[PDB]
Amino acid sequence: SITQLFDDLCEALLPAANRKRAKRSLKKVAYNALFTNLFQLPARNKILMLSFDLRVGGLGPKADRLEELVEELEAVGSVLDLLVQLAGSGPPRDYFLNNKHVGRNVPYSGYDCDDLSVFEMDVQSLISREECLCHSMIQETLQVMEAAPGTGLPTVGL
Amino acid sequence: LQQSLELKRKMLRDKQNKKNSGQHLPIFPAWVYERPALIGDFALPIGTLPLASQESAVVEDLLYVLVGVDGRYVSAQPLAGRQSRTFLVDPNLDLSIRELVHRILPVAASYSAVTRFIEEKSSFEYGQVNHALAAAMRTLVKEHLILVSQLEQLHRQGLLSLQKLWFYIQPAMRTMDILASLATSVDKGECLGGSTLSLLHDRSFSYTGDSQAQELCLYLTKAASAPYFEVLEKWIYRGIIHDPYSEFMVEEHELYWDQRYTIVQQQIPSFLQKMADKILSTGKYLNVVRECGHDVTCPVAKEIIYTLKERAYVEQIEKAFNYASKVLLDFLMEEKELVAHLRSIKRYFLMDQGDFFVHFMDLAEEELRKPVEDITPPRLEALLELALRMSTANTDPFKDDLKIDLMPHDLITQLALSGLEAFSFDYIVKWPLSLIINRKALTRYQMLFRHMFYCKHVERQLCSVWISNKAQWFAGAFTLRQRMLNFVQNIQYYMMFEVMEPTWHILEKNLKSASNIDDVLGHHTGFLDTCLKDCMLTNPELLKVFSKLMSVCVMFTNCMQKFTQSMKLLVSGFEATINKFDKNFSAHLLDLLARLSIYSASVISRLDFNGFYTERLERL
Amino acid sequence: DDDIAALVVDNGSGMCKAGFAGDDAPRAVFPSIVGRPRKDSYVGDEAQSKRGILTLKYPIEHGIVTNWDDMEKIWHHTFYNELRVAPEEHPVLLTEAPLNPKANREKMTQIMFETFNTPAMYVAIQAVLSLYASGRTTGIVMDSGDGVTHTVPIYEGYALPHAILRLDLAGRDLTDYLMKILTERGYSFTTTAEREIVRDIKEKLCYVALDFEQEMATAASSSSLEKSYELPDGQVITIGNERFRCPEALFQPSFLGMESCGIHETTFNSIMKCDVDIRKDLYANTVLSGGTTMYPGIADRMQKEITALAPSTMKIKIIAPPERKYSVWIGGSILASLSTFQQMWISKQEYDESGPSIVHRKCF
Amino acid sequence: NLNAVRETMDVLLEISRILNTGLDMETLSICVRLCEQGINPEALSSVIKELRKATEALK
Repeated sequence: SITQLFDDLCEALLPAANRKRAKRSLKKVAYNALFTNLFQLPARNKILMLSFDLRVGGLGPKADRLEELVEELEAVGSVLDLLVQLAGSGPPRDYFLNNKHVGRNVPYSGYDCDDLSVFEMDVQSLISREECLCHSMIQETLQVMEAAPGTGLPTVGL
Repeated sequence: LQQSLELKRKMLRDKQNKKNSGQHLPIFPAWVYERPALIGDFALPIGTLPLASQESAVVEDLLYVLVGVDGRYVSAQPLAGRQSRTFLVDPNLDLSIRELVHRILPVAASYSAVTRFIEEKSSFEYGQVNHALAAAMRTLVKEHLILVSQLEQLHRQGLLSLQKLWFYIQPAMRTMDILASLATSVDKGECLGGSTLSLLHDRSFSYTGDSQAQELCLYLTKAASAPYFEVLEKWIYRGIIHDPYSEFMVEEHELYWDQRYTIVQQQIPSFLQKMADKILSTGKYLNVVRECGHDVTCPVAKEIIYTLKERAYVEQIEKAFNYASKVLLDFLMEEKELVAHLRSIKRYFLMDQGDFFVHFMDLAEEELRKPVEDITPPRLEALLELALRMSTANTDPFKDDLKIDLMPHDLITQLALSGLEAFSFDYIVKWPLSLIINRKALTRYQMLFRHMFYCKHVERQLCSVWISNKAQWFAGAFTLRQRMLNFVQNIQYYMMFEVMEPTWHILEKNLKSASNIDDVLGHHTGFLDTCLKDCMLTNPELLKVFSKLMSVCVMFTNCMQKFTQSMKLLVSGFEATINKFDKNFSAHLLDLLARLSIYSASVISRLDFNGFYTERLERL
Repeated sequence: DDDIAALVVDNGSGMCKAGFAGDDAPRAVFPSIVGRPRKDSYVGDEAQSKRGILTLKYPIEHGIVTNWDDMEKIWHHTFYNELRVAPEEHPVLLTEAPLNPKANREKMTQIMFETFNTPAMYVAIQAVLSLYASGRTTGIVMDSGDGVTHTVPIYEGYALPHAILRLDLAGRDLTDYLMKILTERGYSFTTTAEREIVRDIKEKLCYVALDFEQEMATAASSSSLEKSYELPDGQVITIGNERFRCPEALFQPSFLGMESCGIHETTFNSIMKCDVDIRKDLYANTVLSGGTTMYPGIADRMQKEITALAPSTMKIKIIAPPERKYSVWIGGSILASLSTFQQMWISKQEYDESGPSIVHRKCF
Repeated sequence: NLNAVRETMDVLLEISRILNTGLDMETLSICVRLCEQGINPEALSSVIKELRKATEALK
């Protein structure tokens, strides 16, 4: 029944590694939180406010795609109402945009040179990763080379 | 040292011929075996230095000897193949420090035969269980090098000394001393497949409460069951198996049901010893139905995980065993049925039909009387086809299985003659049904039918001589005829109204209420063996009276009278021969009943039905 | 269980379902019968096999008790023979059919606290247990069994008994009408074994299509609803058309001879008596319940009538479970595992200090 | 018809991916079939967030 499908939802957010009996007890915390709400503007405007939150942060066509995909979703209705509640609950270029040396009937706007400055950030982001790597390899070894002996070995601790 | 080359040669040669899939086994490069520098294990004035300098220089040199390298002072003389490291120590070392040196060098002795395990035994030729064994003894050298690195930081600040080192390496001579026994047992002697997986179950009965060594052996055997689980995920749930390097109990062959899969005794682990037979049976049942159409996959196929001995993985083998034989049986009984097939065997050998026999006997009577090797085989197929559609035995769809059976023997195949007792039926059995019922059954059915044939044969002759003789005064051959008809009628009264047809009705439900092929092959061999052993054809004492009885029956019916030599339209000298036949017949009949009584019932009970000349004479 | 465990007892009229809380299936399932010949004292499979030298009575027949001896005997054989547990080490949750009087609840706990003397108990209604598997606090539940039937509106997890419509439907009346129409067709039917065969063929072989009219016309012209059935007894009876014509009392109640309204008319007049503000809320999670799921296929037709009832411009959100006969059971199975349920659980102290009537207010 | 209800659920997956939920393919199939029963999604938002936290206490 439906009580088995709540436990299937309990199985999905558990990654595989007791450990089938922790599941039936987490199933209770799932039921204790299901009845907290039960104890105590259409759908499409809620799409427009998040499309707005995108468009203020730049990146215009990405809002233009999210509205097109919810348009064929409006052509099952209860699940997008769940999707608007979960936002950030998970884990915390092509040469046809800013180039006029190619195209077929390419238009003219002259230079912009305010996305050329975000084309230097396009390199700064690559540099911020390959400096984070050299930050993540000298730390993972200084945490083991500095201690008293017997902290990286569980067998010395017995 | 040198033995490992021979071990690799013999292992590759054994691997290649045993399987036919095309053999191009990978072999890792030669320089890993030649050179010791892919393998872990492997002066300054001492007479002028003071004591404190000695403690610091020694603790440095000891920190070097702990890993597979030698220190500034002490170096290693050749190892040569001994499993412990021997060194050429610097002379004039203090006798107080030397004992602690002799307590710390058994750590290096228990590292030396660990790097030589990884750098040899990881290859496929030694089996792909030692591959994964030397990938979980690969972790322990990582922990070893971590500890050695922290001690050097302590030495640079003047904060490493001999007692601290002796404290830090005592768990490093309590988890690697374990390796110095298991490693020197697995290498010594060949170990493949499940025999190793039992060899690492040996110290699970020793260390179950230590928790220093208990976790280590459980870690080592949970990292040896990972390759075995792979082939166990094939053979249990489908009939197909792929066995690349003989890491499994069942040796993969390519020749069916008794020619493809066998258990070899040095590839089995201890916690599957009770269930090895179940594993073999399951895989064979699933394979033999994949050839005759149907699905092969079992619904339960969930991954296999390690538990200490008690079934939570040796559990799914039972839900495979209680699926495989039952989907196989449910395929067999209703599609290309064995239940109707057995009835069609019973229909002919047990002479259920009366149509078939009187039509076939009448049309071929002339040829049947003719002796063998004077017989014409196509003319019998002629007349055999003639009896078939003339009779109502033309209504079964297994009728084509009957073939001409010529044998120029008259129980000479058991350890010329008349053609009717040299003619039999050969009923061929289908290849999907050959797995259960086979040739060895059909020989026993044939011997039952032959024993039976003799009795119906003498009945027909007694009956013809009775009608041809009729006089209205003569009664002399009539009482002899009555006397032989008594025995040869009562035997087959008894046999097929008692021994066979209700017990056959019980058997036809018992095979449908079995759970596996093993139960069916048990019940059928019981019924067949016992019902042939009941007969008077052959016994442990052979009871030769029956043969001579049938021969003198033939003598009475045709080879003395010749239908009273056509005076049915001698001088009563043939009445004296009738009387001598009567006394001979009674003598042999009493011999049979008496011999049955003395050796340790029904034929006695119903020939002397209500006591009818229950006495005629006694022995002695 | 996983904590301090409890007991769940489903006292119905078709069957008694028992077991300890936290087991998804009932630990024991017995049929609903009383001992004392017409064994010596037994309830279970053996009592139903020896029905012809025993008496058959239900403890709750529609929500009224026919006999205090009968109700105490069927409870007593549930607690002591069906499970065999110690009362001090397991408290018991008892059930009553929807729309049951308060005095019956007092008489119920008066039996349970005197004949066995447990330190704690609970008395609940069935519809709250059915809805609590459905993970909601709001809905309309149509329970249709073999001795009771109610369309129960339940809002805020408290079924209002003023708005529950009680309908007397019984499977005994079904089997009775089957006997009358087999005698009208012409058939020997005068004993218990053919009653067992006829209940077997109505539970398992009987067919219910999505349309009444199409399959009836087609099977009346040529029966494609018939299938041959040869039992191990060696008796041959079949007709497809008449066994599909018999349970028509769901649509038109006068075919079975019943005096009250049919099932769709019942939920239609019940939703007429639901509040207009709560109508959309109760319809937002409407559930099938009742034992008529013993033959699956009745469900599609039930959903079709519920869709025809309310408008179609509202998109129905109908909760459709495969199995819905263990609903009372699975309710307590989930509920006693949660520790929030223990605050409505009644102890022995409030039963002795504040009388029996406090079990009506503290447990529901 | 099962091809159409597949493609619409695939479209459903991506707009919950760029909004950066933690729901994956199978959790979305569970949640869509649970919403189709008539279960209030406003409470499912609470039970998934509590379950993902209590899962980390086990690891």
